[PDB]
Amino acid sequence: ETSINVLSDIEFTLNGIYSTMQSSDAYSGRLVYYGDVTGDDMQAVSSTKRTGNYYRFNFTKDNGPSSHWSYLYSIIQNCNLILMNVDKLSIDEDETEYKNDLKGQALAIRGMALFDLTRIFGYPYLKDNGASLGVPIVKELSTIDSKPARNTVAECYTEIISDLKNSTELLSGDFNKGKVNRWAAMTLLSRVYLYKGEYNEALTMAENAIKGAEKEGYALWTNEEYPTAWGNDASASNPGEILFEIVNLTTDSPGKESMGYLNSYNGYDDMCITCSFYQLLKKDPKDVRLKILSFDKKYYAYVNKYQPQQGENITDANIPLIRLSEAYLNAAEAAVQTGDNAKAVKYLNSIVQRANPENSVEGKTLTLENVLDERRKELVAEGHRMYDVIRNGMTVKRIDVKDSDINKTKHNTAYMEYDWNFHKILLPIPKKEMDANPNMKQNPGYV
Ligand SMILES: [Ca+2]
Repeated sequence: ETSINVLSDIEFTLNGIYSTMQSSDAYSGRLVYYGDVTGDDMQAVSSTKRTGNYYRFNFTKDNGPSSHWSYLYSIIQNCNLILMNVDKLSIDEDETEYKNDLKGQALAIRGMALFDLTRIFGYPYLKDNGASLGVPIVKELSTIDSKPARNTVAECYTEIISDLKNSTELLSGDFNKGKVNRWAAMTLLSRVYLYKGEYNEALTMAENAIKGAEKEGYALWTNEEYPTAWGNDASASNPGEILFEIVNLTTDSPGKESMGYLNSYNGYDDMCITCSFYQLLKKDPKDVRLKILSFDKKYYAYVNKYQPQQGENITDANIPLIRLSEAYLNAAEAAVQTGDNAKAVKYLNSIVQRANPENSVEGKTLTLENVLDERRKELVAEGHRMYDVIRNGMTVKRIDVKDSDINKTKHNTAYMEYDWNFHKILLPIPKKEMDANPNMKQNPGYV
């Protein structure tokens, strides 16, 4: 009289999880754009745009969004459902790998979801070695009586790393369209290690993610492919470089609040690049990433990474959530941070030279800032920038510079410079949670 009796129930539960992740309130929108419009390289096009209140840090405890919280905990609950049951199922010898991968998917997803909750609602690990409040670690199934208190950021990372590490030992390395695989999980785990300052472990995981994905036939998009590769429909025979893709379909659409519709002047004209980022990017006019900018006349430049597949509306563009390019940048960062310049130059040069083969960082003693300056060009509109500055104890500095190629783009915010002491880099705990859970403590500066 329960929901998991046979393996296919696990597959059904995973399908539900991926369908939840596809929402524009989850990984087809809000969970992606958060780290861009709270940074320095993208902004809301106006205060009344969907991204406006995030860009302006305009939320209060009384009006803050609840979707990040609800969607991620929904996902975690179904992962728990799988994880509490999957090992009890008796299966055939020849279903073992398949079952191991299903369990690995659930573990990777739980780690991802708890990582997102922790970075959204808790101060960065390296501020105080995870001493601040993260969120509740929920590993079983909720009932009406469940009223957990927030664990620490450190405790959360313990769980995040444990789930992801274990997933890397269970997940298949095969191409798996719209699903998490070994190389995607290793790449995320490398990111999680960087945020924690575990650079040796970050480096090992990024390097192995690359070696494994490339043996499997994934490859960085060439300079020639880059401008249009985003609209390809990858397959096992042509994987491209996306290691985990959110698949959106004409017949299964996330709607007009998706990245595809927000990042387009044919959509909601919602979020664009800042002038300072345009000026940084165009310092090298042969940088191939200039070719994924879509200009609304001479007013705004949108990041045209959410390219619909053939026949589709921009609404149903897939989300390139984890890319091989990030494993390269993670390895570069971890190399710098462990004092291996040779290795940093090796990995960084692959990104640099794909953007423009006439450039090289050979002969440079690479700095963290050098690596992050490449990373911001590569990962613009994919949800990284604010976190990457803030996690490193750096100050986000919005620059009010003008450019005549994008002459309507200008900052419009009270908040131009901020670091990990700014209380609004964290969303407040949603009111519905505060109202329903008396063991829930609000983030500082809000109450
Ligand atoms: Ca699509």
